Amino acid sequence: YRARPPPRRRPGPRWPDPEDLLTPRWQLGPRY
Amino acid sequence: ADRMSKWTSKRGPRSFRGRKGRGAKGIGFLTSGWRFVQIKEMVPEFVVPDLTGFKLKPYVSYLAPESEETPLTAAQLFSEAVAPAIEKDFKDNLEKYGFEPTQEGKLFQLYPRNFLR
Amino acid sequence: ARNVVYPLYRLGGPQLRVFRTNFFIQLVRPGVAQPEDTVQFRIPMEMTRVDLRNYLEGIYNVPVAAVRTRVQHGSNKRRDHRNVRIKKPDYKVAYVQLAHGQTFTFPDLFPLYSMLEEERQQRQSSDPRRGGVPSWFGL
Amino acid sequence: IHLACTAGIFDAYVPPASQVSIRRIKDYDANFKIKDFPEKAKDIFIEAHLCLNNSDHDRLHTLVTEHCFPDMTWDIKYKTVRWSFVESLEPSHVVQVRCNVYGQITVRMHTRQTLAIYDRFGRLMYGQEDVPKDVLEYVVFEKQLPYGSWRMHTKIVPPWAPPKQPILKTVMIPGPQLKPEEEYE
Amino acid sequence: IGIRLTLPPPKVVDRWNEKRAMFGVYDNIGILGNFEKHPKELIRGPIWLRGWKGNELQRCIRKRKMVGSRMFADDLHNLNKRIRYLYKHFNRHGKFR
Amino acid sequence: ARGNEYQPSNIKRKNKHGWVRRLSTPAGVQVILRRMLKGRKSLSH
Amino acid sequence: VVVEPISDEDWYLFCGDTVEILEGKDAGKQGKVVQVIRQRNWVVVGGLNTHYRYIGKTMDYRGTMIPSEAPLLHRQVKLVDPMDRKPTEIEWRFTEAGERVRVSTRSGRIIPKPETWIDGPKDTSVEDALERTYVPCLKTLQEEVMEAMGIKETRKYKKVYWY
Amino acid sequence: GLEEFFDDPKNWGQEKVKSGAAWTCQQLRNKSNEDLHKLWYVLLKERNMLLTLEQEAKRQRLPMPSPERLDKVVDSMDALDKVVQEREDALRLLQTGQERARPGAWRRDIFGRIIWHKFKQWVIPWHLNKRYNRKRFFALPYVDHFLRLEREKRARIKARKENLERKKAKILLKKF
RNA sequence: GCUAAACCUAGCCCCAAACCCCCACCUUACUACCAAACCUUAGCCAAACCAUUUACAUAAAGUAUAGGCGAUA
Repeated sequence: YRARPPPRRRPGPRWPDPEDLLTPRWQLGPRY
Repeated sequence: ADRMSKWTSKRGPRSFRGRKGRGAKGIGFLTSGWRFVQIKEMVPEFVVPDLTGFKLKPYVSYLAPESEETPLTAAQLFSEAVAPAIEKDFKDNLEKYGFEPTQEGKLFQLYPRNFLR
Repeated sequence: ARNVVYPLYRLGGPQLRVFRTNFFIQLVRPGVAQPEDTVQFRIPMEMTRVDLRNYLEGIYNVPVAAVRTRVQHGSNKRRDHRNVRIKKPDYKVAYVQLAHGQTFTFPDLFPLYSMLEEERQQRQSSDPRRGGVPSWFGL
Repeated sequence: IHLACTAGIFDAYVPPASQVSIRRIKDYDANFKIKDFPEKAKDIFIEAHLCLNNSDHDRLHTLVTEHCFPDMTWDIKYKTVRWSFVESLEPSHVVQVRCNVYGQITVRMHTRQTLAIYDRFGRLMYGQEDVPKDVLEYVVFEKQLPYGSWRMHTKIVPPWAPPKQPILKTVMIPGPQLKPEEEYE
Repeated sequence: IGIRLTLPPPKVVDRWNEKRAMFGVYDNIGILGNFEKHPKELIRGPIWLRGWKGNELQRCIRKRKMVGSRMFADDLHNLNKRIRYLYKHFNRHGKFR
Repeated sequence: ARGNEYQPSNIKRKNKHGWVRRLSTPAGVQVILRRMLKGRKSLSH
Repeated sequence: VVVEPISDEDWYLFCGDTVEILEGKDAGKQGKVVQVIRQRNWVVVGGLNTHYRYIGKTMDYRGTMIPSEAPLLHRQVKLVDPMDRKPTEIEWRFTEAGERVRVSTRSGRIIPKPETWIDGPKDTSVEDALERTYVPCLKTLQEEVMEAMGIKETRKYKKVYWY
Repeated sequence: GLEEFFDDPKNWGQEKVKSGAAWTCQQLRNKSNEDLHKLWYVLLKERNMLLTLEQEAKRQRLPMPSPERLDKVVDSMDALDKVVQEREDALRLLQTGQERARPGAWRRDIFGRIIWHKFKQWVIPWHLNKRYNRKRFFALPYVDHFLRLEREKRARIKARKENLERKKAKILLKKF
């Protein structure tokens, strides 16, 4: 029983595409 | 009080019982003095064939070859009907092949549907 | 036809025609004896005296003299185990008096278990002389 | 319903030249000798009747036929049966051989046996407990002509044999009874 | 009568299943993983209490202000009613005050 | 002995609680909408 | 009632197959399947798995007894090789003869799949139920029957306001 | 005359009649149109005979001789409609494009539901009818709330069934 | 000894994830066919009455601030 691969931070910058209406407002301005 | 039961001609006071017919169709109108006038043009006069010499019968023989369902898709009908005609005539306007730009003229319109069944 | 929308009529139109009829007619032995000229039909509830007269005259070639129709109320007091009223359909019964003095009467239609029979006839039922003993033992 | 049996008997031999039946029967199995039938017949008879004392319900199902199980079991139900075979004088033997299509054989036995059947309260009602009485019997075995077991189909009573044993119980037989108007005339 | 007469079928518990043979693997992803992660962000479940504990009132306030704009109407009315009641109770009822 | 409070009449049925009395004012459409929410089978007489 | 999910593709047994049982009553005996009931997975086998039942049972009357064939589950019973004489698992292996056919696992053997009348007074002859009397027509049924039977009509259909 | 309402007398009370094969949709598609009409009325005569026979048998309490015949012809009858209707469809498009013969539109009933209003035939134009314009075809705002509720209700139902579905499967995989 | 006891899937609760769904029917609904929608939320409940007043991610912080400077906000 090889345990599941260990959790990690997603390896790279998070660029949420601006189309979907769910992308929270704070994750779209210049501060982020 | 009988809320659930279907509401039909047999329930209300005399006015209701008179008014609400059933699925039976009308054939004419009500002229003054409660007289009825029936029109020969609203009676669905049947058409029937002459069954003389008819070789087809209600049941097909079990021995007949088994088949497969291929519904008459529009392009299939157009092919079978026109494709030889267009092929032959194109070597020398569309009303000459069967098209009908409008339908108001002929008695058996397709859309809206006028002929019954 | 039934369950179809009909072309409407305006003064001078063409004659309404049904080239492939939908109606289905059955006929029944009357419950109380009828005149010898009367035939009793059940016809669908979306049908009229004129329709039935033309229907018979056109399809069957039976000359009709008069038609009178009556709509029977099916009973709605017969409750399922849930206590739900269950209503069997209303129907329409048409009395059709034929013409030319003809006569009519509904004719009288309708004018693995061998083992059980054979084993019952040879069952060798209790012989009361035996008084209850198993007979079979030849000993 | 694939009955293991043969309804009735095609030709039940009358109690006091059949090689075509042998050819039509032994072919369907191709391994059998009629002279191997006497020993098997006596063995199946004695073991089945012993099982009748046992009341091993499944074993009786396997040994006897459908037309033979229930009639025996119902009577034997709720009453002990102390059957017992003892030394025999006459070897049994085939009487004949008979051929959808299931075959029949018959066997003649002359045995020495004992019965003792007791009421459900333990009281004797038939037979004597230990008297070894001689018996003569005609028994038909049916053969399901795949893996047809050679079961005991039935026993047949001959009309020229002495009647049954007496019964230790007293019995009435009400015959002509009265009616509310019809007199005993 | 408050007792049964037949023993239930004996449940088979596989003590060496998958989800029992790993209960706690990566439950120390921080102290020996360079502190990249936190065990908070290993626990699946509701979005409003991934790593948070409070009493019923605080829990329902969090449910409201964090997912109370995607939740069906009748549920939302029940929730607002629940906040009103738990406010009244926690703030005006009890032995200690 | 009492209990004669209700002498039935269909005119009053269909002209006090009918489908074309609920749909005559908005509150009636509130009633019919409530009743087809709750899943009833008698939405209005 | 638990019946494991086995689809038609995953299922192998059919009505009329040579079937030998693995467990239960009458172990290791061969027979035929009169019916396969996929909805509840009943496998009736001739004379095998039989249980004897009383028919005609009243409070006193006993009637007869018959060996009703108790149906069998598909895992309890496998097919029979007509040559090797061994129940082998039916692993669906594609073959040139047939893409879907029962192929044995122990040996490369393909097991086949088990599965009259006369015209009456009111039945059509076959050669008259296939005549290609249809010529491709753009006219509907109504126009064609009216032209064929000579029905006449010239009054025009007046305009109507659909809505 | 009326004798066509009962089959040939030799079949009376027979308890079994050789029934042929119900027509098949393709087997009719192979046929012409006039023959199609004639065969339709033939089947009408048969269906009348069989329905009368069923009613009489039910009246006597004697068993229906061979009921399957009725079912067969009904299927044939249904098939026949399809065939001619197919040609109807295969003409509508090929001369008007419309996918439905009876004209209609999409509207919002007074309760907000999206409903397909099939049109009725009238002989005065719609704008001065008095019973048509009493029939609301718009949604006032107070309806909107209930729409939400309805949707939510449906969502719940969906969820439950979907949820329950997998549980069954899960329990099955815990047996094998 | 009767009456009774006794059971275990039908299904359901909370989450995640995913955006969701032929004919007749506003006239007396389920009946083929004729001259008008927008306007604060209310007061129970706390203040031991009641009259101003009184809730609809994390930390800053129950801090600035309001308040019969009070309950509370």
